[PDB]
Amino acid sequence: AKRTKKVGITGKYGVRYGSSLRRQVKKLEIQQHARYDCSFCGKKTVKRGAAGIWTCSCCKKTVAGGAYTVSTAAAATVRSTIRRLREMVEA
Amino acid sequence: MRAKWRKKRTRRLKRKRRKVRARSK
Amino acid sequence: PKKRASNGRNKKGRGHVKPVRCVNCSKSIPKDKAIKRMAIRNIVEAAAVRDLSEASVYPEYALPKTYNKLHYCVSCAIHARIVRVRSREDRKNRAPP
Amino acid sequence: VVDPFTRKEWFDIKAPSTFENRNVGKTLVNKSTGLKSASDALKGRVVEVCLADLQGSEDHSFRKIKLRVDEVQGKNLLTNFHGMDFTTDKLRSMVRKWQTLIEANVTVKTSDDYVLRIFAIAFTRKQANQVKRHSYAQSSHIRAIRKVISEILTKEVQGSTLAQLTSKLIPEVINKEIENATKDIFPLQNIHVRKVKLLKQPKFDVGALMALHG
Amino acid sequence: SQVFGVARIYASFNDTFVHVTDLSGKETIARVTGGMKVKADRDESSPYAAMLAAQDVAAKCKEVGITAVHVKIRATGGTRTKTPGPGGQAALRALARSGLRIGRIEDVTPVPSDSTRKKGGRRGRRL
Amino acid sequence: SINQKLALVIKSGKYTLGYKSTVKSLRQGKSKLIIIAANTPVLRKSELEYYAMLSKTKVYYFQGGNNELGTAVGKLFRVGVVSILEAGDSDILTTLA
Amino acid sequence: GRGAPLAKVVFRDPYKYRLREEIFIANEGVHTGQFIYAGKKASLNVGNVLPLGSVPEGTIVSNVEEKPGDRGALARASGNYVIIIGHNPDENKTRVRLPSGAKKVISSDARGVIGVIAGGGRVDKPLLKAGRAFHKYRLKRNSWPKTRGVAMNPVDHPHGGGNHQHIGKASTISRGAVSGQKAGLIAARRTGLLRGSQKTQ
RNA sequence: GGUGAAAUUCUUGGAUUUAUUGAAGACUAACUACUGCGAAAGCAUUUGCCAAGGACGUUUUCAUUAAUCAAGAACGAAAGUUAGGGGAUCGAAGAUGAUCAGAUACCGUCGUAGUCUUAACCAUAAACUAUGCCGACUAGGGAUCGGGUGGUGUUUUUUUAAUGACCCACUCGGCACCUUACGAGAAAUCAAAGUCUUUGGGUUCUGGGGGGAGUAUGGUCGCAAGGCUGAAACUUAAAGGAAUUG
Ligand SMILES: [Mg+2]
Ligand SMILES: [Mg+2]
Ligand SMILES: [Mg+2]
Ligand SMILES: [Mg+2]
Ligand SMILES: [Mg+2]
Ligand SMILES: [Mg+2]
Ligand SMILES: [Mg+2]
Ligand SMILES: [Mg+2]
Ligand SMILES: [Mg+2]
Ligand SMILES: [Mg+2]
Ligand SMILES: [Mg+2]
Ligand SMILES: [Mg+2]
Ligand SMILES: [Mg+2]
Ligand SMILES: [Mg+2]
Ligand SMILES: [Mg+2]
Ligand SMILES: [Mg+2]
Ligand SMILES: [Mg+2]
Ligand SMILES: [Mg+2]
Ligand SMILES: [Mg+2]
Ligand SMILES: [Zn+2]
Ligand SMILES: [Zn+2]
Repeated sequence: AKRTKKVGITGKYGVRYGSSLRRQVKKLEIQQHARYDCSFCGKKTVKRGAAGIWTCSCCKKTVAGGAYTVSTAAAATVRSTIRRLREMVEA
Repeated sequence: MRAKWRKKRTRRLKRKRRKVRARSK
Repeated sequence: PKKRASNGRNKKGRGHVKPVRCVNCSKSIPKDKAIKRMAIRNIVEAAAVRDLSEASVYPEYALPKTYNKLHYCVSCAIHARIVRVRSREDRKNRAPP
Repeated sequence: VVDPFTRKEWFDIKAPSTFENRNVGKTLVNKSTGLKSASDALKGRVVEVCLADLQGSEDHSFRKIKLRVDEVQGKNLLTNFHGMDFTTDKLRSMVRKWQTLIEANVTVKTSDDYVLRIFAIAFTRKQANQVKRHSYAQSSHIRAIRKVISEILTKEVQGSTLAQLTSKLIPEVINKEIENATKDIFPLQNIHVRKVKLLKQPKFDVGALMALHG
Repeated sequence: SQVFGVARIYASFNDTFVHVTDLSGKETIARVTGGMKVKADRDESSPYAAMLAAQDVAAKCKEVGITAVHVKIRATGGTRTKTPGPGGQAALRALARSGLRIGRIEDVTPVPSDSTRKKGGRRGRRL
Repeated sequence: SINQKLALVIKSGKYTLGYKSTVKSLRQGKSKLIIIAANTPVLRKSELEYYAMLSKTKVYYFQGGNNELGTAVGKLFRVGVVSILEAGDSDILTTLA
Repeated sequence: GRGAPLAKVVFRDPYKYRLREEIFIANEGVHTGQFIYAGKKASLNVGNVLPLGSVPEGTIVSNVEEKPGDRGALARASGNYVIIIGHNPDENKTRVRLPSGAKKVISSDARGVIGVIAGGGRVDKPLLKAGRAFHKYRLKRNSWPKTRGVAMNPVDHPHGGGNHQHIGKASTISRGAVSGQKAGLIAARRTGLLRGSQKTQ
């Protein structure tokens, strides 16, 4: 029984702050609250608290990451750059 | 006048009548 | 009405080719609607060939011509290059001459 | 009131080993003063002369060669392989309509540890008696020919440096081995190496560099 | 026999460059462009101007070290006309007919594997 | 491939899924090949590897998560190790493995 | 009061039997239980600390020292990092591009830590309300809120007073101005809405 | 440097030219064609991976399962929009040098947005073959792309082959051209635009003089720009198509 047409989680701010701020905030809220797959044990138990800190419900691993999301676009394109340059020092 | 410009003419002409009307909304 | 069966030029069963820029006026233009003239001409010319070997090392040397493909825009192809204009009948003939 | 010509130091360029004339040409630098001598300053310049000019024969009229100057002694400065090009006229001739172009390239390491990227080119030929006016390959042919050209070229390198690779290149040893394996696929024609470039040199090694000299 | 330089005649429109350098290229020997030897600004590229500049360049070349030269003729290149200017011919002529040697000359014009959108806009330069 | 072989073992043969029951098989020597999923922790990996050379059991390191090793064996739950008790029709024991 | 997480990292003490705990700034992707390698001869992986001289150009590195051994200076805020754009082995240097866009040359012994700092993207989310900012500076310093010096009286501000709110004289102030004068755009070499890409050359 | 010609502009800051190296983003020249593929948009560097497709071959399988389609839905050039990145090039805007009676332009210069990419919108192009789809029938010809079949064919040498590339004949299924016109059309032309007053194979859609006007209004979709749907009053004897001669 779909409760709201658009606002979603952002319907807590009501009419305040204006639509384009709620749009922007909703996107990053949906990002930060959602449960994420755990690289190490492979159950999707990774949740945030304290921006940049993502830990797992069980197996209790904690990963440092983006403020509102686990892996940030730049972090990845750095992850591959470090792959690359390291292989230069190997082969 | 070029059909394309004649079209842009009334495109504008409509957005303005759109305006004035909403001032009475 | 319709003045050509090839429409502009030479496109059937594609719907999009890709444009090239005209050598003369830079106007973009479809590759198969363009008009291409291979420019193959010796580096030197009529005159300088005799005075070339005369001032040159090596027997007769080599003489390496330069090859570059030309792309014209119609309106630029019309202004100079292969055009003239043809009669209603003479248009059909694709013979190069 | 200057005319640097009335200052300039002069010089003559000497070439490496497996070639015809180790003498090449002349140059100009500056006097070797205290503070900016003529020696370490430039030297390592690069000169490009057709090898038909340095092999003397006209069956080599194309195929420019890049030499790089490493060491200097006493108004005599030698040089080493920096690359190989083609003449623009030859290529621009070679690419004719009505046929299929084929290219390919690979990066590979030699014995003396120069790394290089070599190129290749080929063109589908009509074989005599063929009545169709174009003669194009099957694009599965194109992938195959590239594959063999690849495996062939990765073998000819890693032989003894460019010392042997230049010695391999000069009488086009690769061109026929290509033509050999290829004809089981498609006839082609031309088939040259067309380019090679030097992207990583190992190190000076005055002991090795002097091996082309005497 | 001779002592070899390298020519590199850049002939564009509205000017023509003739300057010989050392066979390694890093070192000059004179220059004298095609604008120098006349002043109308509209005659900058013409053969008569290019001829004179070929004369002044062949002099200084033989006036220092160089009896012989290899030439690389050139056009604007890049995204531009790719077809040589008017005063590259008059230059080669008047520098070989000047009494200097010639050998093994090719075309160094930059030709891309095409890109970097040409100027003048999609509609072209319209006059 | 290796999962196409794995699916054969699954339908024609005997296997045990999970760390506890594949030590049962590794202790009894009832095990022939054991498959270790990519991400399973290195301590468990090293322990399963130590029981393995004690039973002379060959070990195959599956490149993929315990999530997919579970879909490799046709199950809807993740599995970090599989132990092959009886190879089925499949050739896994005598092939590249 | 800090936008990026910290990583408490534990090392043995080489000269005494004991554990010495250090506080790094957690680089993104670093995780609990990971092993961290600090040294000249250390491998290049996210989280390790290496002298700038020991990494190829393009390596991306955080918390990097200005002088060697200053225990880290540059690019510590959540999301930032420096890039190595080159080395000059004689008089050994390494050239880096800082987050500001600047280029700077430091000692090749100056240590970075591989990767980018965690917590990035924090500034993308709108504060949305006074309190969220309130609670922000409450853990930093007492900078908030901010009275416009144009809403004060003259005695209060260079911009103070008037029968309408207006600055009344150019708001660009000289570098050579004096304390109590500098309120405005200080030493501003241009002004107005920046049109066009910025991006140092 | 740039133009018909110039000027703005760049030059002890050695500009333009040269050499060596490096960086960035875009692009894929020539080969490239009356040639390929895709539902259309559209799609040209290499290689690996991922799934997909037509045509053909078929004494394999199922057995009417199909044709076309209001509603509804997938995709949909360029520009444009939201949020990051990127921002080499070219470049709406703007500013300039000229030209002009004027010159808000055409030409030259600077250059914002844009141009590229990710996530999401937008849903439009002369999105053109200005030509619905399925089926049948009606006429010649030489090329060509893909599949196949036939040959004591050619070229490849080795020792004959095997292959591969080629040649010749036939057959499907393509992209087109050529000549015909029985036939059609107002003509231009058209192997369909034919088998139509000798008017009926199946089906979808749109039009009913011009202007008003794709305007008003309502609904609906969109962040917006706008998209789909879409009148009337009034006006008017023409507007229009192809061909002919001037
Ligand atoms: Mg109002
Ligand atoms: Mg007309
Ligand atoms: Mg189209
Ligand atoms: Mg005109
Ligand atoms: Mg306060
Ligand atoms: Mg305030
Ligand atoms: Mg304020
Ligand atoms: Mg007050
Ligand atoms: Mg005061
Ligand atoms: Mg004041
Ligand atoms: Mg005031
Ligand atoms: Mg005010
Ligand atoms: Mg290409
Ligand atoms: Mg519909
Ligand atoms: Mg303007
Ligand atoms: Mg003006
Ligand atoms: Mg005019
Ligand atoms: Mg439409
Ligand atoms: Mg046969
Ligand atoms: Zn976990
Ligand atoms: Zn043109």
